[PDB]
Amino acid sequence: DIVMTQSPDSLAVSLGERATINCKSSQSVLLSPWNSNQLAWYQQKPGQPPKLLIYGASTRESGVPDRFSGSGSGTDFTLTISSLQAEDVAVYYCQQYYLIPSTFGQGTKVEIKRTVAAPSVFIFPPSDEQLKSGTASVVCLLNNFYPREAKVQWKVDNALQSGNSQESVTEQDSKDSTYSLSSTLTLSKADYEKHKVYACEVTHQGLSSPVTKSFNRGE
Amino acid sequence: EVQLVQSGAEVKKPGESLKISCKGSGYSFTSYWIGWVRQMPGKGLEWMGIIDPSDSDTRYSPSFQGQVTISADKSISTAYLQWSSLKASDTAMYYCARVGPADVWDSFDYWGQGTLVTVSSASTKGPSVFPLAPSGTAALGCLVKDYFPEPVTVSWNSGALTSGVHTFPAVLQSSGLYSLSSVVTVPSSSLGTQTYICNVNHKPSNTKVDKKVEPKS
Repeated sequence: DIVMTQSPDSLAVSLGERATINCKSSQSVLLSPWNSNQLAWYQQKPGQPPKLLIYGASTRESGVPDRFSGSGSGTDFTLTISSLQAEDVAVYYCQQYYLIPSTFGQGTKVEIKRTVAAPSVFIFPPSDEQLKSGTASVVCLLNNFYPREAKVQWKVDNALQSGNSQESVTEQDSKDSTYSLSSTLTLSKADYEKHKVYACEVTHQGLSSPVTKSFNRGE
Repeated sequence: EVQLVQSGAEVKKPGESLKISCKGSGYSFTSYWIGWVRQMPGKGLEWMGIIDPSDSDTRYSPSFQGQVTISADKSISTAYLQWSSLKASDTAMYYCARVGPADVWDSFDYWGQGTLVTVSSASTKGPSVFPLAPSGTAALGCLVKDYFPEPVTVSWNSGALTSGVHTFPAVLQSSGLYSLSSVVTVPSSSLGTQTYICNVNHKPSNTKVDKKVEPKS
């Protein structure tokens, strides 16, 4: 078989600047005597099917803008976007079609680079409405930060909570290119009412030291 | 124009059989190979196999052989992917795609729009909506809890409030039901005078809820 390995996994580039993505194959994908590298690049935007951009390593598909170019040969390939446009934000996949199976690389996410922004942190107790039903969701919001890397630690009366939270992260904001994150700690009503101090501690490169937001139940 | 049209989204239970379809039009269906590609949630593309609709010559990835059947009905220009017994782990987007005309193999030049397959023991259920009450910028929101299947939409103030809104991807809870939050940041000064309502529409269950969110007393 042939294993396709892309690098980096994620790339942040300033709008209007050069973006470069690498793809390596485990064996040569050069088809002789045509001497053509059987290598394609696809672009995939969220919610959309992939779209062919480049085939034969270096041939642009019809309708594809000139800022996209492919290069390389044998086992080392590169996709270049000479000037990154807002519509170029996407995941890019390489694929070999030298033999079957016709394997894909793991994808490279291209994002917009911007200045570091610390998150604004907010904590929300469960509503009395929800508590009536026997469950308590405590929510911690990290708003408008950059870059994506962030850590949330939940503590209930200084006991570290592990395994009883879930989080999700937005895609880069349409207006300001930041991320936001929501984490929910779930407990039974009975357990919620046994404890006083609910705290979310946030670590992010935009912060000099971790920030803690907390509340005291029934205050 | 060349079109690959896939059958609609499927929500199925473990153990059920499923056949999904890919119809090609605007070209000779029997003149090009068709591929199937899996994309698990948040993950990359995986080549599953290809079929020549002219003779049903089928080539599988070793990762998929014995797990799925790829087939074609050339009389109606349609290719198929099928499972005899679904697992929750089959939850993914499935694309069909056309192999281009090159004389050996080729890239995938045209793609279907994808068929989303969700496999779960859960049944259709509308959400409960709870306020995330605001504690010169304030955050507030709505927690949209315990619904199935995806998606749900949230707007604020009937679409009038769009600035500073973040509606997060849902999380799948251990119960098999989804939960999502939607938040907005607003001027702290507006909290006494401005009404904030989140408008929740879970179309699969035909459930609509409008939830006013206010400072707690």
